[PDB]
Amino acid sequence: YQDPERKLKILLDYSSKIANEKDLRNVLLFLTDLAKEIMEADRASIFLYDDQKKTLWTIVAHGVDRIEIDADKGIAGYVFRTGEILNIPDAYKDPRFDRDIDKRTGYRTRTILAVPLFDRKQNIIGVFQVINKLTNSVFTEEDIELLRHISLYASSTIENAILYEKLKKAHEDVIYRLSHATKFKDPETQNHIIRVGLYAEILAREAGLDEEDVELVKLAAPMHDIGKVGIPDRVLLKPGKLNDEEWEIMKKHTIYGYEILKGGDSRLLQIAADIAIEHHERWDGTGYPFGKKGEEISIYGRMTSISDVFDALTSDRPYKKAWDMDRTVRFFKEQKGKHFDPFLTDIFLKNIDQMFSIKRELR
Amino acid sequence: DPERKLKILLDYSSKIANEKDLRNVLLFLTDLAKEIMEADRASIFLYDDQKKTLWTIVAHGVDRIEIDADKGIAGYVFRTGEILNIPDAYKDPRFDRDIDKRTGYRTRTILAVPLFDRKQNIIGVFQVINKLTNSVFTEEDIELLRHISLYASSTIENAILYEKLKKAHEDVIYRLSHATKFKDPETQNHIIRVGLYAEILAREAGLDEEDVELVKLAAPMHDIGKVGIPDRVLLKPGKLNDEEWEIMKKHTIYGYEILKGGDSRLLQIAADIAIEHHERWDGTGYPFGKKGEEISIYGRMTSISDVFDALTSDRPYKKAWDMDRTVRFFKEQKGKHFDPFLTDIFLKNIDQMFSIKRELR
Ligand SMILES: [Fe+3]
Ligand SMILES: [Fe+3]
Ligand SMILES: [Fe+3]
Ligand SMILES: [Fe+3]
Ligand SMILES: [Fe+3]
Ligand SMILES: [Fe+3]
Repeated sequence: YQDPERKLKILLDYSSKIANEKDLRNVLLFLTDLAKEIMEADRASIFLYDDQKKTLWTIVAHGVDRIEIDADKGIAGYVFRTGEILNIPDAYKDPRFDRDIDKRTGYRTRTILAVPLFDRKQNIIGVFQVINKLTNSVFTEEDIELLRHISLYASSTIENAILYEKLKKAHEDVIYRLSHATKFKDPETQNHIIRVGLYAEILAREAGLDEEDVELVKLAAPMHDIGKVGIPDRVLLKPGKLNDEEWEIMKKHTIYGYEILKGGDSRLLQIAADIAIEHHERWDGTGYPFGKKGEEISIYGRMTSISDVFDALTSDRPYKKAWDMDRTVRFFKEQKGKHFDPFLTDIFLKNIDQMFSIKRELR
Repeated sequence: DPERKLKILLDYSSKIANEKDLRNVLLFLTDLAKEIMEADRASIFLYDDQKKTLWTIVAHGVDRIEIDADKGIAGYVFRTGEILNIPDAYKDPRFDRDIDKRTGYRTRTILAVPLFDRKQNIIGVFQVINKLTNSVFTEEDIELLRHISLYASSTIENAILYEKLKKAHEDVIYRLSHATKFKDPETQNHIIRVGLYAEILAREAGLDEEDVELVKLAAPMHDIGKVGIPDRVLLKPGKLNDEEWEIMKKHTIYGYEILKGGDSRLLQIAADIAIEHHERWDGTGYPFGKKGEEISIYGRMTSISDVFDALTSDRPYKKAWDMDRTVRFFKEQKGKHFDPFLTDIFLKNIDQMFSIKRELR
């Protein structure tokens, strides 16, 4: 006997999967699978409009490229332009249908149902199409209604995924740019600030941290030197090496960074503040500003020390050429359990190729 | 016709996917569940690590209601992770009939299931009440509610993630904007309030809600370029001479240089505000003497909000101006310092500005 709630439970499962999925590619796949099962259709496609190239596009299969579609032509094109629904009982009798794809593969397209996708402001942003009704000779008025509800859900999900990626990007950008507010008085580069978080992301990941903490270290580590904004110019701009009085002030960039960052409530800022105050501490207990030792330094500060020293060593600094991989490796092995956490150093060494790769393509 | 509940689900999940507010997500989910389970009432209880209680919200948008995490039906399900299916609440010893008493309600059937996060921990309880057959929730109803519960878990975890990100993003922008705090007196609350005034101004001038959210977050960064000003200028313990003042004026250009290496709309706007905020509608400002609409609307809105905040704060010998005095100054400056059209909008809403100033001292 059949389950009367079968499709309902199937739809709820798809909706759970989709709500969890941040990648637009897979959202599109899951929406397509959903349509096929709910519409009882053999094939389904989503076409979205590209502002720049002036084309609709679709992904044909799992993992394959964007196929551009002519928005001025065909069935999807009609629906995209007019906002009207096309329900084709026989594709081979509609001059808007192209048989070439059909001609090559042994596939026979019979029925086509295409509806527009609308954004929140009722603009047409694409088309949702289904092909070859399996359990009836034609798509019905009821099928049209159902596909329109699916379209609304698809629209919302697609926009949400895009809005979220826009936010994610803006958040990174802001952290990167503001972290480099020191650019006028300190020579550390914008790419340095980015790369340090990227190396620390690998370390946290390979060290087995939760995906949330991996993401936080990537964004928190770049802020470690923000405290330099409060250092006097006579110290920060001194064209050589510091006296005791001056060095003592320079060290306070850690304390200052902490003061700038600690007033947050977010985990991001609590971790960033700790990194700011910890990143010159040594596994030894011989670092600054407090001589914290071993596990007294949060794992985030320990990961940032390794990443930051790595990136400095692999850049040219006046009087000293950037070190190559081999020397950097020997250095880290020698400083294991001294400057750096011995467990994290091993992880870092084991992933040293990914480190140099980031360094090479982000100059 | 069995497609009825599918169209209902699809309507609710569309609204859920748009919703940025946890409270509203929860209301949608409970309305979804009432319709799909054909039950009269539903509730979602979530756990607060801090207070060690469950909580729930009721409709109309009232306060969070604290619920005892140990005793009760919800309490039982949260602690044990077991499903609870009650045919008659008034015969169950764990039922608290006081909710019925105050509301005029008579609870009959209760079905309550756990909500789990991805990590697999129990984070709450989904409860459905008064199946509309006036009879028991069935094994098939339990099974349906297990699927609804997984969908609720996912959308709730997603909405919480989204709120964490938004809050972290604001925190970052606010804290780093105040990185000037060792060397400049502009306060943390000032930096926040200026975006909040510009947010009301943008809304009331009819910008898209996305742009309104952008101005709230972009305006706060407009003085970041002060970090590039030499100490012999910024910390000079005497009035600046003309040459030093020309250097000080470059904090606009410096802010632009810090911010402009973006691709995001937020940074593109923030960079414009950094470079424009001392420009004057009549073209007599700095650094470039831009005039009227040559100044982006975002820069024009920030100049109004930043001056407002400064007129309404006390300094030694210089008492904050009151509403009447501030209004008069803005009318005088219409078409001079400020965009006449925006000033009108700002003046129509000045009570909202004073309320912000009073709420965040
Ligand atoms: Fe450094
Ligand atoms: Fe440092
Ligand atoms: Fe560094
Ligand atoms: Fe200022
Ligand atoms: Fe300024
Ligand atoms: Fe200001």
